[PDB]
Amino acid sequence: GFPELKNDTFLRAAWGEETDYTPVWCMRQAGRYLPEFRETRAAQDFFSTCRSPEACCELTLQPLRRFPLDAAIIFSDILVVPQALGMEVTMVPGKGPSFPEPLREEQDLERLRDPEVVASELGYVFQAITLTRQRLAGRVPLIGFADAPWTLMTYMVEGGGSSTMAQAKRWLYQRPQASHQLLRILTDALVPYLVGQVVAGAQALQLFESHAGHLGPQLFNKFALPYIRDVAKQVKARLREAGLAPVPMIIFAKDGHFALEELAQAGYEVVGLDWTVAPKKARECVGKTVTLQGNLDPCALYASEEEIGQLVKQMLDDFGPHRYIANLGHGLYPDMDPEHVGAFVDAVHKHSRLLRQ
Amino acid sequence: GFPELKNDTFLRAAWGEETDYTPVWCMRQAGRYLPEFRETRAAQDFFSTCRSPEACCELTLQPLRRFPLDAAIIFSDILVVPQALGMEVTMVPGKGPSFPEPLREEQDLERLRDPEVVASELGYVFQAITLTRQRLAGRVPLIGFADAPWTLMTYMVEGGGSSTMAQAKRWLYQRPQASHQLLRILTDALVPYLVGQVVAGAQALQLFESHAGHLGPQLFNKFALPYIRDVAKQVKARLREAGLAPVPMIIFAKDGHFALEELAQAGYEVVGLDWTVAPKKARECVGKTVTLQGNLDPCALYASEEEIGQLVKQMLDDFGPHRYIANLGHGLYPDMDPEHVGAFVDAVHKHSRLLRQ
Repeated sequence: GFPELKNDTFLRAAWGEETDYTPVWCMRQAGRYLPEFRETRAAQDFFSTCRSPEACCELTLQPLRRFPLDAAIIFSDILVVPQALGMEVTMVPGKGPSFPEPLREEQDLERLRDPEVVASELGYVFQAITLTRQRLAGRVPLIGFADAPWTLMTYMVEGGGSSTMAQAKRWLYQRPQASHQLLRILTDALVPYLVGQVVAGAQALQLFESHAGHLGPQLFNKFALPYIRDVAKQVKARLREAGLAPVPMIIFAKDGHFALEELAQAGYEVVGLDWTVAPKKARECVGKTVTLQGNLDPCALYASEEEIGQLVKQMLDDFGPHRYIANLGHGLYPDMDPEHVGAFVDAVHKHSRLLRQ
Repeated sequence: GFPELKNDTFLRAAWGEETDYTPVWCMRQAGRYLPEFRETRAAQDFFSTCRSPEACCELTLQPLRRFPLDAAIIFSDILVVPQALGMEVTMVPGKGPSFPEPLREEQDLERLRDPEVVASELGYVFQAITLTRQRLAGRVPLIGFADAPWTLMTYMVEGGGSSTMAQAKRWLYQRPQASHQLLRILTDALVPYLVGQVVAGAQALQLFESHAGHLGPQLFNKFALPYIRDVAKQVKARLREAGLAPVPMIIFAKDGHFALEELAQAGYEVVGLDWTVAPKKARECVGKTVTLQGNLDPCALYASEEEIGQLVKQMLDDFGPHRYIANLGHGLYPDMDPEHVGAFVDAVHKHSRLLRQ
């Protein structure tokens, strides 16, 4: 009972269909680079301007008012799942995302909630999604998301960010059993959460495995890949059993060049790429079945609008007009110029049509 | 006029020759993971326990007293080159390596010294090298080192570490000319520095391009690769003109999977790999000419000595007995067990002989 979708270019490309042009969207399009974002976010603390459906809906809609993006992604904050599981967050302006009491011992797993009750704890996210879907009025598709089990585990064990994930990786090597237990708890919480996002109106889903690069092939296949596979399988199955139409799913493993081949067979329609992987090589690695979501170096946007058009043109030529969704190689940075984000969007649209005509 | 080398297994493998076993050494073998390292380092501040030849020689020799490593690498601190160029460092216990006044504007380049005078400013490093070469008494070869131009530039512009190198990368996109100027200054300082290390007794050289991964293929080929090539070319030429025998050179580009092919043709005998690149794929990328220095996940050392032996065995089987030097995928971490470092070293020696016998 939602408005009928008008522009579905993003969904068609996601399923691997040919389109009149290449659809484009930016990770963190609703981000600090936009002045209006900081103002709206300054209403209250992080987990308050997030817990308000109208607030999250507004943040989601903001970039679309500036740029003709081909998709919207629900605005939401990282640590919502770990939080819903029972962990306390202390979001400060300096550090950012943080758990004052991280999981360090196996016994620490006992304070976590049964993953089966997480969905009911995240009802505010579902409300924001429905509201955003209603307010979008079918302009473009709405993407729901969550972080992958391993990446969520790194936040829970590290307590925040890290350049090595040494504490989390120590868990993998020293506490393999406890690690698998935690990764399973995280998977059982993500499935109902992601399913709930689709039920609330999400028309696509992206799983962010942001800290994939810290693991090598072996650890990744052992602790990250199995759960990345389980999420897609279980989400699709539950959607079908509920009478709903599965949505296209995207797996993004930042710095996961070494896993591109496994990921193309992990049950996801789209495989997101970071900017370090050359488009053509990525095409080789993934094959010819899956859709590639595509990697401009976010920092490339620091260059002039003219230089951006040329870098975008070259990026499009490498990817080819088939099975491709333009995007950056990572989220937008806080100090980037909104005008340059517009140039990126306009360049993808202009050149993708030329690459066809 | 130095002692004749007894164990040259490391040098022979570096040149691509067959050896009775696989030589092994660890980046940061002289590091905080060793109690004796912290004590010696606690004599004075960072740039004082470094500026003392006997102190640096001692730090270099410490790991060799514990483990039968096949090479020693001179102990030295990152920021020595930028420092010798005229930048002030404020090494604190919490943050670590830091420049309170980073380069931000093009005009900031004027306060730098002529790269031609840097070698004379780094004489203390040369003295420590000669002293260490004398004290080693030809046990194993002595490796000299420096950081690559781009990586040194990131420290100078960022002022320290960063997860994105956004300020440094902004220089590449917004100030391409100034960036090339800085990268050239850094190259003209590194060549005489590295040449000086060989003149002082270094029997091999490793260039660390630690922040390679932040760049994608395009930026890397534009701002990092040219200078990585210039360093090896110029160092070899100057050594020859001086009547000295060139030493084997190693290029290590952490997170530089995308550049393995270019690097194997950059004029270096050895190409170091991080732990995210599968050995076999690295072999494909680099070819059959160059030697590969090999990548165990440093965190793997958190596993039991038994698990370490097995991971080492598998690593050796993938690399193959030819053109290979065992090592970790990155430097050792401060909280690692010295006993586990010994297990790694012993495992490489044991299995490499079995892989041959």
